[PDB]
Amino acid sequence: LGTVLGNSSLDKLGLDKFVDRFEVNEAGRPDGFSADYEVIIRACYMQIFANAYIMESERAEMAKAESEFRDGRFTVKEFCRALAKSYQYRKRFFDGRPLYGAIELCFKHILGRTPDGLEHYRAKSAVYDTKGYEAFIDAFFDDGEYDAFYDSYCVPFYRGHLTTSNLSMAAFTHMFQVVRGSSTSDKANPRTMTNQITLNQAGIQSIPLAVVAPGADGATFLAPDASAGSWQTGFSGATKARTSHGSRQEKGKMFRIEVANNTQYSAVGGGSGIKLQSRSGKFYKMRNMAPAKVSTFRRANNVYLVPFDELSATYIKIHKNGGSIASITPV
Amino acid sequence: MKSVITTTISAADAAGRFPSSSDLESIQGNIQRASARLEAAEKLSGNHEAVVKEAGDACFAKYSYLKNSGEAGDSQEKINKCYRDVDHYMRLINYSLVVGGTGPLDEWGIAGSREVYRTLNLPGSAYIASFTFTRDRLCVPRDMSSQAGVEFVAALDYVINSLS
Amino acid sequence: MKSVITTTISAADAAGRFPSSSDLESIQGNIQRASARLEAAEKLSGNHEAVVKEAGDACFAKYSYLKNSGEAGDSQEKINKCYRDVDHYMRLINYSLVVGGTGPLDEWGIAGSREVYRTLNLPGSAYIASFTFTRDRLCVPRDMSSQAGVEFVAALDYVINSLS
Amino acid sequence: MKSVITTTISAADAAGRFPSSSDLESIQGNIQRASARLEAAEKLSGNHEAVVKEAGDACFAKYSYLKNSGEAGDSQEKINKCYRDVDHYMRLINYSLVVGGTGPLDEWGIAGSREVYRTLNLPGSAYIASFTFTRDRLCVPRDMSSQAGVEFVAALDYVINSLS
Amino acid sequence: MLDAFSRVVVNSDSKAAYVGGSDLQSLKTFISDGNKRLDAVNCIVSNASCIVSDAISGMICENPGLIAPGGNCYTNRRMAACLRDGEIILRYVSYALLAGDSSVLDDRCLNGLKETYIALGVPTASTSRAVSIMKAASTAFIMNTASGRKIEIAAGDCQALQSEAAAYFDKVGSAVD
Amino acid sequence: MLDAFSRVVVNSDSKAAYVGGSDLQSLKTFISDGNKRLDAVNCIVSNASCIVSDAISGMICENPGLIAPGGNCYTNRRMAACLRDGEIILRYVSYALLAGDSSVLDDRCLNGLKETYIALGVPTASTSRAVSIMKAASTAFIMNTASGRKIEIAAGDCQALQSEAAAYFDKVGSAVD
Amino acid sequence: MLDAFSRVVVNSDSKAAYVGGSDLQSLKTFISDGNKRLDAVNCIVSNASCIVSDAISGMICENPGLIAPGGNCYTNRRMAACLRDGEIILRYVSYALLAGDSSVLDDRCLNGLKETYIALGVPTASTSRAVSIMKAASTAFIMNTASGRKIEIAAGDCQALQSEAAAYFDKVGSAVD
Ligand SMILES: C=CC1=C(C)[C@@H](Cc2[nH]c(/C=C3N=C(/C=C4\NC(=O)[C@H](C)[C@H]4CC)C(C)=C\3CCC(=O)O)c(CCC(=O)O)c2C)NC1=O
Ligand SMILES: C=CC1=C(C)[C@@H](Cc2[nH]c(/C=C3N=C(/C=C4\NC(=O)[C@H](C)[C@H]4CC)C(C)=C\3CCC(=O)O)c(CCC(=O)O)c2C)NC1=O
Ligand SMILES: C=CC1=C(C)[C@@H](Cc2[nH]c(/C=C3N=C(/C=C4\NC(=O)[C@H](C)[C@H]4CC)C(C)=C\3CCC(=O)O)c(CCC(=O)O)c2C)NC1=O
Ligand SMILES: C=CC1=C(C)[C@@H](Cc2[nH]c(/C=C3N=C(/C=C4\NC(=O)[C@H](C)[C@H]4CC)C(C)=C\3CCC(=O)O)c(CCC(=O)O)c2C)NC1=O
Ligand SMILES: C=CC1=C(C)[C@@H](Cc2[nH]c(/C=C3N=C(/C=C4\NC(=O)[C@H](C)[C@H]4CC)C(C)=C\3CCC(=O)O)c(CCC(=O)O)c2C)NC1=O
Ligand SMILES: C=CC1=C(C)[C@@H](Cc2[nH]c(/C=C3N=C(/C=C4\NC(=O)[C@H](C)[C@H]4CC)C(C)=C\3CCC(=O)O)c(CCC(=O)O)c2C)NC1=O
Ligand SMILES: C=CC1=C(C)[C@@H](Cc2[nH]c(/C=C3N=C(/C=C4\NC(=O)[C@H](C)[C@H]4CC)C(C)=C\3CCC(=O)O)c(CCC(=O)O)c2C)NC1=O
Ligand SMILES: C=CC1=C(C)[C@@H](Cc2[nH]c(/C=C3N=C(/C=C4\NC(=O)[C@H](C)[C@H]4CC)C(C)=C\3CCC(=O)O)c(CCC(=O)O)c2C)NC1=O
Ligand SMILES: C=CC1=C(C)[C@@H](Cc2[nH]c(/C=C3N=C(/C=C4\NC(=O)[C@H](C)[C@H]4CC)C(C)=C\3CCC(=O)O)c(CCC(=O)O)c2C)NC1=O
Ligand SMILES: C=CC1=C(C)[C@@H](Cc2[nH]c(/C=C3N=C(/C=C4\NC(=O)[C@H](C)[C@H]4CC)C(C)=C\3CCC(=O)O)c(CCC(=O)O)c2C)NC1=O
Ligand SMILES: C=CC1=C(C)[C@@H](Cc2[nH]c(/C=C3N=C(/C=C4\NC(=O)[C@H](C)[C@H]4CC)C(C)=C\3CCC(=O)O)c(CCC(=O)O)c2C)NC1=O
Ligand SMILES: CCC1=C(C)[C@@H](CC2=N/C(=C\c3[nH]c(C[C@@H]4NC(=O)C(C)=C4CC)c(C)c3CCC(=O)O)C(CCC(=O)O)=C2C)NC1=O
Ligand SMILES: CCC1=C(C)[C@@H](CC2=N/C(=C\c3[nH]c(C[C@@H]4NC(=O)C(C)=C4CC)c(C)c3CCC(=O)O)C(CCC(=O)O)=C2C)NC1=O
Ligand SMILES: CCC1=C(C)[C@@H](CC2=N/C(=C\c3[nH]c(C[C@@H]4NC(=O)C(C)=C4CC)c(C)c3CCC(=O)O)C(CCC(=O)O)=C2C)NC1=O
Repeated sequence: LGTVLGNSSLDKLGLDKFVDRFEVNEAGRPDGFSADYEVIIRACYMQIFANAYIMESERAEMAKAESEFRDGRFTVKEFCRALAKSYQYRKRFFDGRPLYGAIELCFKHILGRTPDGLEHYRAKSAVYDTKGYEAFIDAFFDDGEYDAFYDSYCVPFYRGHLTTSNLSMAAFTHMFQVVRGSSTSDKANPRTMTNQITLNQAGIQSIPLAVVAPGADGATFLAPDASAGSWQTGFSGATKARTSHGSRQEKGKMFRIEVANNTQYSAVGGGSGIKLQSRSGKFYKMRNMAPAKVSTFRRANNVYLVPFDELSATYIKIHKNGGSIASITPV
Repeated sequence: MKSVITTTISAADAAGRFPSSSDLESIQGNIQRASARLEAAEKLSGNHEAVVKEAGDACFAKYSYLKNSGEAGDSQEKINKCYRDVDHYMRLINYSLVVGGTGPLDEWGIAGSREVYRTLNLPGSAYIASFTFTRDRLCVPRDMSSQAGVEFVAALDYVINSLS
Repeated sequence: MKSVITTTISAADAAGRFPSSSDLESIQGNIQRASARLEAAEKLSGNHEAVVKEAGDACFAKYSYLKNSGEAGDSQEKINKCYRDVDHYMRLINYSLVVGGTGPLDEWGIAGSREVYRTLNLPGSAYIASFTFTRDRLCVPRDMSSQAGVEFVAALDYVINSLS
Repeated sequence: MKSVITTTISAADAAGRFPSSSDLESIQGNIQRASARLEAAEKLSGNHEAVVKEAGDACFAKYSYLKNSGEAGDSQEKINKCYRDVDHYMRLINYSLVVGGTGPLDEWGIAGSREVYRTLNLPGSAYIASFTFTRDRLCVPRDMSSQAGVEFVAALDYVINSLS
Repeated sequence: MLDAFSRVVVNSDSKAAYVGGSDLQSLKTFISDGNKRLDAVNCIVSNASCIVSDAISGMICENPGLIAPGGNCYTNRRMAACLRDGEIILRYVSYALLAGDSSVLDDRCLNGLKETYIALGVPTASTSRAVSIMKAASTAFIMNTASGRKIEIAAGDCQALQSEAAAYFDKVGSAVD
Repeated sequence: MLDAFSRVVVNSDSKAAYVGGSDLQSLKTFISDGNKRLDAVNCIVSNASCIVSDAISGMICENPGLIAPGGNCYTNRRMAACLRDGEIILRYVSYALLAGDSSVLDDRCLNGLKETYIALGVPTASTSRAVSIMKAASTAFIMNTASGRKIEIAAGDCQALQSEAAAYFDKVGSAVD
Repeated sequence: MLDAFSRVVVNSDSKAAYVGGSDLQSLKTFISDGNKRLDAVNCIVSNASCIVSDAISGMICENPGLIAPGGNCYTNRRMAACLRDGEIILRYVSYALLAGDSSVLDDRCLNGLKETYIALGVPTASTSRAVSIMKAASTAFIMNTASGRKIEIAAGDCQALQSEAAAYFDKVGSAVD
């Protein structure tokens, strides 16, 4: 939505729902009522599985640990640990994922920030390789961080966007790549589904990522991958570069514009409805006045670096092709 | 136990701030709809027996197969378990009807109904037959009141949608 | 998907070790029980049609009330839904029977069965009637083998105990 | 302690499931490889003394610098520490050989060996010399059976690869 | 958490019968006294930080040892946590006035508190003194007899409810001692 | 967790001695009795929810005070947790039959359970009643003597194994009392 | 994760039929080739630290610029992570030999690895070199042709399985490049 209007810029970023907080305020064991606890329990699944879907069959898994939260056994710290050790949590996040996809998830589930630097990744991966999985999970829970922010009776929440756990501006932007507003769950969200590491290249090098709001304009945009030129030989046509050095910084500052849905059916050349190359049905663009069968835009989502005085023109042309603009950040 | 009072005290307590005028408006609404709800609770406390007798007799005016092989009809005792379970349901409809939220009915009856009904081979559909029978057998100005009947229907609907 | 291979590889993977000799003894047992399970898979792939026809015909040799009002008997279509559901079940008994763990049958069939069966008002007891019929209607040396018959019964038991 | 039994009980327990047919096949494999492993355990229990004596004597048939200045040769006592450590190792190869996973050998002997060996200046290479000596000095049809020999070699390989 | 409604329903539930007419009649008296309870809770919520101000300042000015060096009010941090604790006590008392039942306060505020102040070393007689000051100050605000603010209300008698609020404060003050 | 293998190794471990002859010979009897133990655990695993069903229904049908209003079975919720507890007891018993040793049961299910019940007020003799019914029920399934399901098995004698399973159930029943 | 059994089940599931006789015959050839696969996995798992040692020592000893100041093996920390990477590659390859299917490796180890090594500055051609050395060294251990360790195995032909393991290592080497 809109960053002004009602004053609450963050809510319209998609993070409006996640304000709700859940601290058990009742001392002593529950007997009978099981309302408040079933709410806190449900919030633990909403945090730890990040809105993943668990069924009656899947409620039989972790039924014991669930019956130990309700007793003077586990704080929610330790209950959250018990949900994090179990068969389910490993099926979803660990077994499908790479150690760094999995690391990044474990911070979204357990701490609710993203990893910022590579040092977090080195620490947790090394704990993993020394000892295995359960000490990996403990090493999230058994640190100063969780204890300080949550205090063992608070169900975990997203705090990576907040300024109070300091992080870095990279962890801010990365925060929004990891959470895309209330529907998107770890399995459901694009670029984080299953095995793919949600952000490797970005997460390792602390690359700030332009933030695209959920819904709004080009919500369905995933960045095109870049290689490294000569060294480790790689394709050099795929995306615009983040940097723009100069002698073209003339004509005003460079704007890195992301365009989000490019498609044959949508691409029209400014004039409504699909243009026909031949009299009878042939629709792809002619190469040398010979039929080609190659898509006019080849891979949805190309980027544009455009200097300021060429903005308006570029801004027109995208809308001529029916491409929709995700995010435009000055570079 | 989910009522207006427990909801607003619980929410404003979670917030941690004295109860503001908003919660005061909420309990204002509770004491507005109170007389209607208690009227329906009075009449349910009046004629609960015939309610449960027609509910069970209508439950076997439908599905007869229960008293066959046996699924559940192999004694007068198990059918007495039928009528006492409908006694418990109308007792919780009475309780929720007094409180004015589906809280007591949910925490006593509905929470964990499924494990029992799939485990001890109880078909829920016959419960549904009973409650839809009583829900069809109201009388608008003849029984209670516009407010009292609606209240009663709401509670009973919650039961069926918690079961089906 | 739970098999012997995926259990031990997943476990030793979660340790972070190379696969030691213990896992190798476990998959040694898998290649020991293999021929018996695959024999049962072969015979079920042999006569699956008559299996599902006798299963559904025995399901309506029991409860006839289904085809009445209607619960689910209101067409040849809904009874086609019946026989295709049992086709899926014997097809998953075949899949799990190949793999040799109740992995595929659980993740394809059993996971989230109960919300569908309570949501589409499907009584599970009739399924139970079908499967307990088939499970009663094996033959020790007449049908497959000592070990195969056992394997088949185990899979089918799992179905019933997942459902009742 | 990693064996087939404790792995599948621990895993099935982590699932929260009763133990399915997959675990049953795994323990079926355990009782298949059992006789070979126990054969090797019997013969190790037989001549363990001459095993440790040739292992240590071969450990100083290699590196003699140990008994010099001193690193670890400065008493009959420290060389007794040497041979008792090899006593412990063959005792754990015996234990793991019985259980049939490298569990006991890892949790008793291997886990945290490195900090002790770097802390007490004990070079691991000498252990490697001992075990590679014994591992070189078995006999294919002469001792146990093709299958037992293999099992023994496996366990002892684990020791060397856990130590280097 | 349990209001008046919940308590009638729970007592009738262990009694295992329908709610019935008699309990319902007493709860009808609750409903007809409804708006008096409402305006009462508005009186305690308004000017409540002023109650905590006066209460704790009275607790120090009665007992001057707290502010003496090495006392439990002696630190600026300690004074902060002192003020907050008085505020939270007052908060749950206000909730017990809305609910008409002390279940929120007994389950949530009263439980574990004696054991906590003891662990902290908080002097218990001083806390019961502060609870007493909040008691009488709060009843004087709830009865429109405050020396600073005598605000306009609809005319009536509310002695029942004053006895009720005094019962909540006496429950906390007996709970800490 | 410790199986039979681990128990032989732990006992022999204290004296720092090898497996030897006698212990391995008893464990050879374990391996030769292997398939009987396998099929036995298949008998207890199959129809196990039916065991929990019959057991708890028998516990209520013997002692009708549990379903009486104010009882520990009296609530739909309570009946759910009741059935689950029966299920978890049978679960770890099943693991104790696979392992051939009561380590998993003692370390994981048995510990803390008598005290958990005391706080709860769960009647302990009623739980030992339900454990006893799962014991007899489980031995009748394990001996192919179930009056409803008499399935085909390889013919043999397994009295040792019945005594074993009865030892585990008697361990749970003595553990709650 | 998916073994060869799971691949037959998934392919027959999208085919929507029973598994049938034909797929099962090829899987019978898998089971009869079972013990060769078992001893093969034992050959690659035994002396695997030595494989990683020889491989990375060969990678440095062929290309001396890695250990040169400014290289990616130049730091002691960097050499640690280098050795571990070789270890993990060989670990998941060993899993792919037990399962008989590359599901574990493709889903878990293979994915995003080119963009990770590129993202760190690791030279990819050098990694494919080290993967190739682990390939040939692993096939020479799996064929009992190791110049240092020629252990006893009963004699047969296993070329199928060597081609299989070569397929996994070529998958990794093509995956990093
Ligand atoms: C307008 C200003 C302006 C610059 C300053 C350069 C900066 C620059 N250098 C490279 C690219 C490069 N720059 C170098 C240079 C280096 N070789 C080394 O050994 C040293 C570390 C370093 C010289 C001191 C190399 C080697 C590449 C190619 C890198 C590769 O492909 O691996 C690229 C990517 C495009 C390309 O491959 O050319 C760019 C933008 N380009 C510009 O347009
Ligand atoms: C507080 C609320 C509350 C309820 C709603 C009931 C629900 C309930 N019913 C039963 C139990 C039962 N309920 C029925 C009832 C049925 N007979 C049939 O033919 C029909 C399908 C159905 C009536 C419509 C029967 C027959 C049993 C006994 C089942 C058996 O033992 O086989 C049980 C198990 C304990 C027992 O045996 O009594 C419970 C918890 N109990 C409660 O405490
Ligand atoms: C506490 C809750 C409560 C209920 C839900 C009712 C339910 C109920 N209604 C009737 C009984 C009845 N209910 C009605 C009502 C009417 N029938 C019509 O056709 C009209 C449409 C409708 C009025 C709008 C009638 C006419 C009877 C008597 C005959 C009959 O069964 O229809 C009976 C049998 C006893 C009697 O005759 O009074 C019962 C138990 N009673 C209660 O005490
Ligand atoms: C792959 C798994 C597999 C099964 C589980 C069976 C199941 C099965 N059995 C029969 C059919 C049959 N099954 C039996 C077996 C016997 N009936 C008795 O009364 C004896 C007690 C028992 C032998 C011990 C008999 C006699 C028939 C034919 C008649 C009948 O239906 O009973 C049929 C119908 C086709 C036919 O006539 O052969 C099927 C599908 N078939 C399979 O292919
Ligand atoms: C992969 C596994 C798999 C299954 C096991 C089935 C299970 C299943 N069955 C139905 C749906 C159905 N299943 C039945 C079957 C029944 N008819 C009766 O008389 C008996 C009680 C029962 C057969 C024994 C019927 C009748 C429906 C339709 C129900 C309705 O629309 O009222 C549906 C909802 C979608 C639909 O309408 O098809 C599903 C998911 N589907 C799957 O994808
Ligand atoms: C359960 C298994 C188990 C083992 C395997 C040993 C391993 C072990 N060895 C030592 C300790 C020792 N081990 C040796 C042995 C050596 N002397 C040498 O010349 C050789 C390099 C080497 C024999 C091959 C020596 C000399 C010490 C004493 C070292 C010292 O005090 O300097 C210690 C420290 C405690 C002690 O002083 O005894 C331990 C834990 N202990 C155990 O509990
Ligand atoms: C939900 C209900 C609820 C409460 C009732 C409070 C109770 C409470 N008070 C304190 C903590 C405290 N409470 C006081 C209060 C006192 N200062 C004095 O001079 C008097 C004796 C007394 C006020 C009458 C002080 C001073 C501390 C801090 C004590 C210290 O750190 O030394 C603490 C420890 C945590 C903290 O430091 O805040 C707790 C749990 N907290 C809650 O969550
Ligand atoms: C949403 C906010 C909100 C409030 C703040 C109250 C305000 C409120 N109070 C009363 C009404 C009243 N309020 C009081 C209160 C008292 N009279 C005394 O002399 C004492 C000083 C004091 C003790 C608390 C009395 C006595 C009445 C009239 C009696 C009654 O209505 O019960 C009424 C009835 C309508 C009217 O009088 O016009 C209302 C709406 N209700 C609300 O909905
Ligand atoms: C690992 C092993 C293990 C167990 C053995 C159980 C034991 C256990 N049961 C309960 C809890 C419970 N257990 C029962 C069971 C009973 N109902 C009755 O009528 C009978 C007396 C009895 C069945 C025979 C009930 C009713 C509760 C809930 C009690 C309550 O909330 O009032 C609790 C508290 C947590 C909860 O509410 O679930 C625990 C720890 N839990 C475990 O984790
Ligand atoms: C992987 C799964 C798996 C199983 C489920 C078992 C199944 C199994 N049981 C036996 C074999 C047997 N099973 C039993 C069992 C008993 N007989 C009785 O009369 C009692 C009712 C019951 C008590 C448990 C007996 C007595 C034998 C024969 C004796 C023996 O082999 O020790 C055999 C030997 C081979 C054969 O008989 O053809 C096998 C494979 N083994 C496995 O590998
Ligand atoms: C638990 C651990 C475990 C193992 C490590 C294996 C060990 C093993 N290998 C074979 C058996 C064999 N192993 C090999 C292997 C090969 N022969 C060659 O010449 C090649 C060098 C090599 C390629 C891998 C061959 C060819 C056979 C015999 C053929 C066969 O049985 O398929 C056998 C059959 C029985 C016997 O020979 O006595 C066993 C048990 N199985 C296990 O259960
Ligand atoms: C010299 C050290 C000292 C103090 C500090 C005060 C503190 C104090 N306030 C009281 C009680 C008290 N205090 C207030 C609150 C207060 N009054 C208002 O009108 C407004 C706006 C307030 C906040 C600014 C009220 C409303 C009362 C009730 C009495 C009254 O009607 O004023 C009482 C009586 C307690 C009781 O009844 O048991 C005391 C002791 N007294 C002292 O001796
Ligand atoms: C009237 C209130 C009442 C009950 C309810 C039952 C409950 C009950 N079942 C028993 C025991 C018991 N129960 C079963 C299970 C059961 N039988 C089967 O064949 C099948 C298919 C079953 C599940 C449907 C078995 C298998 C046994 C063992 C005895 C036997 O061989 O049948 C025992 C004996 C306990 C003991 O030995 O100490 C009792 C008390 N008894 C009662 O008095
Ligand atoms: C100077 C930098 C340098 C190295 C480091 C080596 C590394 C190396 N080892 C090889 C290959 C290789 N390596 C071993 C393993 C190794 N041999 C054994 O007998 C034992 C016990 C081993 C671990 C200690 C084997 C078994 C082979 C296969 C060749 C053979 O039969 O020895 C190959 C051949 C690769 C190929 O065939 O494509 C190379 C390049 N080479 C170098 O130039």
